[PDB]
Amino acid sequence: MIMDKENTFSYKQAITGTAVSTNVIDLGVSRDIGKGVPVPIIIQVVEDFADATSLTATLQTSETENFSSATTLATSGAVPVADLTAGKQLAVQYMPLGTQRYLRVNYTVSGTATAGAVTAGVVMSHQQN
Amino acid sequence: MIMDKENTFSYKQAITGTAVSTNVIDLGVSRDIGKGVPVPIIIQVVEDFADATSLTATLQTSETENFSSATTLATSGAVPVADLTAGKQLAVQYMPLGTQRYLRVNYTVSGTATAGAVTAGVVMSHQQN
Amino acid sequence: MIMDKENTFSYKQAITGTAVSTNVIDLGVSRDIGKGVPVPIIIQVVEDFADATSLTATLQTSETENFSSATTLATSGAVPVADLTAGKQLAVQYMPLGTQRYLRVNYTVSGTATAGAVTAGVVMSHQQN
Amino acid sequence: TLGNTYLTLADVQKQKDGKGNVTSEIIEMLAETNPILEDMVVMECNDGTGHLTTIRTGLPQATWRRLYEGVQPAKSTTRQIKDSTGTLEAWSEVDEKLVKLSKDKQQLMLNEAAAFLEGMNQTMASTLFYGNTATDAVKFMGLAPRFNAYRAARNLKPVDTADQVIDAGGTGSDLTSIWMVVWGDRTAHGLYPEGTSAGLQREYLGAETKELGDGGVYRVVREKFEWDLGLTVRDFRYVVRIANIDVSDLQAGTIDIYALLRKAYYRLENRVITGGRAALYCNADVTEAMDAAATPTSSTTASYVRLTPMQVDGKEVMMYRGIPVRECDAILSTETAVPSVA
Amino acid sequence: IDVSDLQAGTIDIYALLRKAYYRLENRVITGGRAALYCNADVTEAMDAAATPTSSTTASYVRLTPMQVDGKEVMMYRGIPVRECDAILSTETAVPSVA
Amino acid sequence: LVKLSKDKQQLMLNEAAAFLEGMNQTMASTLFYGNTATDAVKFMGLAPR
Amino acid sequence: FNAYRAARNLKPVDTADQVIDAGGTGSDLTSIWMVVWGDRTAHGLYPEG
Repeated sequence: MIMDKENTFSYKQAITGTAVSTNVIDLGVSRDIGKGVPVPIIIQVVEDFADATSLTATLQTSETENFSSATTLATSGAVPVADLTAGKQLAVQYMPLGTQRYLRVNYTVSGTATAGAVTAGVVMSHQQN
Repeated sequence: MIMDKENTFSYKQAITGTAVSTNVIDLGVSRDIGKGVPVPIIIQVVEDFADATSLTATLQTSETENFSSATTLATSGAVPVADLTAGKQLAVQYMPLGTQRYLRVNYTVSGTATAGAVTAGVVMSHQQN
Repeated sequence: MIMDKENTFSYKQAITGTAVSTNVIDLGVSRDIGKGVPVPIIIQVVEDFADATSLTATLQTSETENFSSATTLATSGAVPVADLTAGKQLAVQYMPLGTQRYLRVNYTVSGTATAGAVTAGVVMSHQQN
Repeated sequence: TLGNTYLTLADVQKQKDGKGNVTSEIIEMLAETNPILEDMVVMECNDGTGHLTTIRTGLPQATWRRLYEGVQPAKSTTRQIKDSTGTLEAWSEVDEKLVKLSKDKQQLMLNEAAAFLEGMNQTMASTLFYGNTATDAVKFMGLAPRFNAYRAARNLKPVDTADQVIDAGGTGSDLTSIWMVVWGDRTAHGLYPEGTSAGLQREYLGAETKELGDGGVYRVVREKFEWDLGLTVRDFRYVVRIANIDVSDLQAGTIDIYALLRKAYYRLENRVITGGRAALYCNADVTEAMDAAATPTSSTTASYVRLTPMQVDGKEVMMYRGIPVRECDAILSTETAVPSVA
Repeated sequence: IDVSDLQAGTIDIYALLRKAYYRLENRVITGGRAALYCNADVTEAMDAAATPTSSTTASYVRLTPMQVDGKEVMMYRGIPVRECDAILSTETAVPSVA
Repeated sequence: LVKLSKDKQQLMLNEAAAFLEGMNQTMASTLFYGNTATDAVKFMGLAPR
Repeated sequence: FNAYRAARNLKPVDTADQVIDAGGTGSDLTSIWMVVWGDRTAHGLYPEG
């Protein structure tokens, strides 16, 4: 993979607590980029989770820097910690449709965590097996 | 109209009080810049003032970086809050004689101003209506 | 240098006490000299001064013949007595902006001087040492 | 955050066909037409502080001489105004690997260069029509800032520029304007400072070595795009604009276009003598309405024009009164109120 | 001639011009050379009445396409129209007589 | 002063043109309002009659 | 194109910005078309091969 810096939501972000993503990719124009030729994305969990219980991994999109009202484009559900190992993908392969203005990832966690990290972001080409 | 970054005493600088300039200019050896061919200057006001009473446009110069000793070269008097609108110059169009080593602009105000901006600095070509 | 007796705010005028310059110019209409070609003038002290504390050479203007309305266009500041010698220019070396129909040159001195003379008016060139 | 500054990878993926090659044919869908920058005359300032205009502000009115009277000699007063040029430029910054993995460099440069050319043209036309340097100190004075004030009465001779603007009763954020400029050596023209060159200058800097603040030397490629010009409206007798043209009207029959256009034509005090080429620029809403009131069909209580078969649809709006009507997209149907000088 | 009401078209110009041409009862028996003078407002209204677009309140000039432009006025039945800026737009109203 | 202008002809032409325009404007405007009643120093105009 | 911009904006050209409506709202409705038949305008794709 040749995943790069700019269009990347989080780089090895712990989000051990109930945090959110840091690099909110913002686009001035509502391109809704998923249309036509696809764009691969990952929300692959990069390092294991110790004492969490659920890792709802929404892909909230909104129309303001601060996500006053956000819209969900991909939610992984209440994934139990038994699967939050390295390489555990948490959404669809390619870019979804409906990216209105802004894009930030939520990390609602049931309870806190003592370990856990992710590398959500856009990738030039997926890695499989 | 052409301007510079260094030969620029202010750029939309806030005057919300009795503030002074920001980019004090140096000229190496002391020298006198008012001699010889004229060098223009623009003290145009931007962001129309709201609640001031008088804007003192002193043009203090010094021989030391810190303006412990200052030498007034020009002034505009107690120009009222009325007028002081956009495109209002407030000093001599060119550099007065007696530029010791450095130059700056003073912005004494008889009260508080809730708005106001200035663009003091040398301009390659003055813009006459 | 050439002097233009017609435009000559003062010619070796004595500066004892505070008064206004002898000649009050009248440019026909409300035209502004400032904008356009730099029209040079010299409010220069021609004879040295005396125990007077300070001098405040001012350039008032007004549309009316008599200056019942004060509209400052320039100021020398509170120049000290010690540097008040011959050939020292006091104020703006060129026209300020906003020149109305009539231009006086006020000579406000801190106290009274037992000597001191000043000439003021348009020229065709300068000396500049 | 961000993601909007440099040419990211998602955009490069979007700029290629399914065969894996960069797209040669890109639908613009945002280009605009602005022939103001095409028909405008421009020449080097070639002078000192700036371009110089000499305006007369006094006449030596003669005296009714009684016999044995001394007539006092009089003088002719003059007023001088100078106008300055402005400069802007934009830059393209792309990673070299972003280029190499796209299998095609020249195509990506062509795409980005075309986009930058269109962007600069649009920006320049916008500033020409609205160069409000009153609050900028850059973006040289255009045309709207000079005439952003109208005088309701007393508009007999061009004492000021407030007599060169015609109120049309508009209100709200749906106002517009029509400019009738005259380009000529003395009327008005464009301007660029000496030493530079006319038109947009573009330079291909090749591969760069972008150095980061915190020790980073990733290699980028850049292209230079430079274009500078300035304006000089010598006479405010050569430019007339209509303010407060409410687009809530002008789509229905409430404001007659040709009435205002004739009123302004006669306000153009210097068409009586040929100074130079003339023009009347619109925003394609005015021209639409103008063909709506010059080839009328079922119009509202108006339009004395009488039609014939084969001429019921409309033909064109090319020329107003011999003045060519060049359609400039820079003009906006939102301009805020131009107030009435008291 | 009220310019404020001249722009509105309330006061006819071609009618009063006909009256004046008739009032000047001599040129139809020859003489010198005639000339007519008018401020910008007068000529503008006469060009408007010549080529109306929304002069409204009835008119009997009918235009074709490519003709709505409006040509400048040049004659008044053989009397060259000259643009004399001397005529002001604010002067005495020649008070009611008799 | 005329000699210092370095042209001595363009300046004089400018002043002459201004004076011509002033005179023409004065009698043209008093050709239509030159009332001897209001000021008995100028020839009678067209309006006062 | 089955959506029209009610209060049209001047040139933010969207698919809803190219449909003019007048009346309808019955069972007699119909439409008129303006298609530019050119390469980079609109054309008929036959699938590859």
